[PDB]
Amino acid sequence: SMGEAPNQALLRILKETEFKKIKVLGSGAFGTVYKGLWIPEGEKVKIPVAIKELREATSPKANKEILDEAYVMASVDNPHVCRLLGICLTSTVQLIMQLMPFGSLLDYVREHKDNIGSQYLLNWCVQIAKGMNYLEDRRLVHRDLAARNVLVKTPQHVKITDFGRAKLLGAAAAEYHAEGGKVPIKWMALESILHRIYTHQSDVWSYGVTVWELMTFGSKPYDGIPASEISSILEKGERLPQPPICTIDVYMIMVKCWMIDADSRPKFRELIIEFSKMARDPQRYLVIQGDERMHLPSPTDSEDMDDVVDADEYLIP
Ligand SMILES: COC1CCN(c2nccc(Nc3cc4n(C(C)C)c(C)cn4n3)n2)CC1
Ligand SMILES: [Cl-]
Ligand SMILES: [Cl-]
Ligand SMILES: [Cl-]
Ligand SMILES: [Cl-]
Repeated sequence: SMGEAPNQALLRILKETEFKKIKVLGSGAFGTVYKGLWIPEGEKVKIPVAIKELREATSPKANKEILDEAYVMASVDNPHVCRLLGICLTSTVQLIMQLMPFGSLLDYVREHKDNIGSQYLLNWCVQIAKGMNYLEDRRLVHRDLAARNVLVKTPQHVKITDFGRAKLLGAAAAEYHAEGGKVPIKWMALESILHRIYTHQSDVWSYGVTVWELMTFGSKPYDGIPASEISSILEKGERLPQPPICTIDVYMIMVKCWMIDADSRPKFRELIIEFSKMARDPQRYLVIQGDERMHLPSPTDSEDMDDVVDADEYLIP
């Protein structure tokens, strides 16, 4: 027998005493994300982390789901994908992840709109396409790509997250079912809404919507339309409108991601190519008032911090 290659990823189990929670970054019914610092055993290193604790969500189903997330996050290794650093098996389990201090890309474009230039937008499109192409190479279909699920390490460096709907293409044929729900309808390809089919090319659709969110500075897709209508809207041939800043060049690429025929949508590798050409001449592809004059940061705050290392530079041997 041989059908798929062995996943030789390492799951690191960390002690409670190696790390400290400093502030809360957010909470839902999934638990609590804390901003923290991880200091590995014997290493003269301080790594800023996000610690996602289940928060006493002692459902055995929720424990299974968050360990499924942990499985995928421990298995990925790419500059544009969030990796898991380790787990801690306290009473409520804790996932230890990299701190992405500027938050989600969605909230970033909403907050910083008047200071984001075309170079940033087009580079973010390249980076998400690189991270999605990596997931495709690993045979992973993400199933929840959206600007909320892209995080910002620096304004110059984004990564995809949220692996709690992700499925391996090659996982028992059952790609006609509501794995993790069937709920992000406004980002979903039509075949996923109607049939529960999911593919790399259905993530291309969601990529198109994600780009549309970036180019509209965080506007809600199909705002005011209930999710019940979306399928019929798409079957009748309507799509999201051309964002004001977008040339027909950029918008036609979005439109191509929303073709009914999945195989006529672009591949992630081609989206990398196309957005990279556009990123060499940004003002030709997005028209933004003030573009010539924009300035986003690169460093951070941080309080004695001499041995701080970012997780991307702390490579496990
Ligand atoms: C929904 O449950 C989790 C939210 C956080 N998520 C995740 N993955 C990898 C790294 C990572 N790092 C991070 C997340 C955040 N936030 C928000 C967005 C909470 C702020 C303000 C700073 N950081 N740093 N987060 C995974 C899913
Ligand atoms: Cl980079
Ligand atoms: Cl709009
Ligand atoms: Cl225009
Ligand atoms: Cl193309």
